Amino acid sequence: QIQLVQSGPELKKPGETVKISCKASGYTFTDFSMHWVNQAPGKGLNWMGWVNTETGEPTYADDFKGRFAFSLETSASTAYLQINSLKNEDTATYFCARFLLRQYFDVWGAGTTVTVSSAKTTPPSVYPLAPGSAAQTNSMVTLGCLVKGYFPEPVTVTWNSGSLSSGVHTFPAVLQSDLYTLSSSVTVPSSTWPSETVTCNVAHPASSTKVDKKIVPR
Amino acid sequence: PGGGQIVGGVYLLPRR
Amino acid sequence: DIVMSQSPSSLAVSAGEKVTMSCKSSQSLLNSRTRKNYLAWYQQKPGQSPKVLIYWASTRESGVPDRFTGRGSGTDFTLTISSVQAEDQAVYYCKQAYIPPLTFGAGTKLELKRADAAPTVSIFPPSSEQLTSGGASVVCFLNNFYPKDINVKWKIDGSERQNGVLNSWTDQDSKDSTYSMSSTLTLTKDEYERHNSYTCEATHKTSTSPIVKSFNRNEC
Repeated sequence: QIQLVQSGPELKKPGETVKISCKASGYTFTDFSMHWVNQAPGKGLNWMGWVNTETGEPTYADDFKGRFAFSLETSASTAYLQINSLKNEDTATYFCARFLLRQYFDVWGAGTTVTVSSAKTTPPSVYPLAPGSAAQTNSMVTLGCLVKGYFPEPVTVTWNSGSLSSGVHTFPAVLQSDLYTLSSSVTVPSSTWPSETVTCNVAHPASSTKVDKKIVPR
Repeated sequence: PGGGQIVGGVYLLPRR
Repeated sequence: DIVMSQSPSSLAVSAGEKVTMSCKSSQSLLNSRTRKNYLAWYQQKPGQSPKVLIYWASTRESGVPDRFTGRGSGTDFTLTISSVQAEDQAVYYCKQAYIPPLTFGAGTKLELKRADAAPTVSIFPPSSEQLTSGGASVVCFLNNFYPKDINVKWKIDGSERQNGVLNSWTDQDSKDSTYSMSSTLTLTKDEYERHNSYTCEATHKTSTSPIVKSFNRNEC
């Protein structure tokens, strides 16, 4: 019913500034305060402050007082968050949430990740992982997709366009000298492979990458 | 509603 | 600035059991006129944004499971999950909104416990495509095991190789409550062309003997 859509992942270098949005839908924007909460990788939530939507006046928490700014566009029912002079510490997710008078958040945005780094955006290499020619046949067979050498983290992976969603395991990407590598496995009955095809769909938007890798035996 | 957006339950009074 | 202290930082329960976690504020979050404590509880699952479970300290949010209960008044509060399910795995945070700045606790991670389970191991030789690039990654999947404690060891022609190995672990499963791992060994096409045997060994708990998976660069 009510929704908050947030801008996509951002990749800025130290010093540069960024600005993200949060569009409200399903309610009268001007009637509820809009808040911002951030979260660094592997950490807790931090209240950043809030913007009075009926007035436009922003209030910032001691920690986010300085280079952070809450903006507004009532006509577009949108709220903006700008972070100037980005430092290799502002790398976090940043959520926007709607606040009720009962003093709690009932609607959140999915969060907008921002990475502050000097590493260069780079396309991934997708390789199909088929078992060995001399591999023994079991009731189930595991197949895999290896996505190596890409940078901006945002990368998605699916199998048979979602048809195969059960029996999948996508591992968190690991960073190694400015380059991430990720892998994904899917397990299906041997009786169905290679009888029925299996392909992994990966996309790395940051580099306009989109490919489907069919998994062929041997 | 739009009359005064309040952040902080300490600033709240019972209905009426 | 009211400080919120949550405990314990982590809790491990098995499905069906009842769990309770505390959260304490540096001062009273009670408004004597409205007579309500402005402490809220949120649930955040991996890759998701937080979702409220309780507000007013003890009022369940509309549409939230009745096995979630908040208690307390003043500075000592608790959140109780009567019968924990697999899909309750997450970090729970409390938040005070009595006096700004709104402050969150550190959170409590809810981990499930289940029957031990050995990982099904699968090993994969480099793809002809990667080999063309002059690179060579060998992949070893160790899926659906429990507990999480597990150590993998690679070996090339019988010798251990620690260099150039990259591992990754998934968060505890949503319906399975198990863990999965991924170990990748990459070498140059050249160094990979000099050896025959490649194997990854998994030492778990479900067996005194390591589960092994090998493949020879010959038949491959």
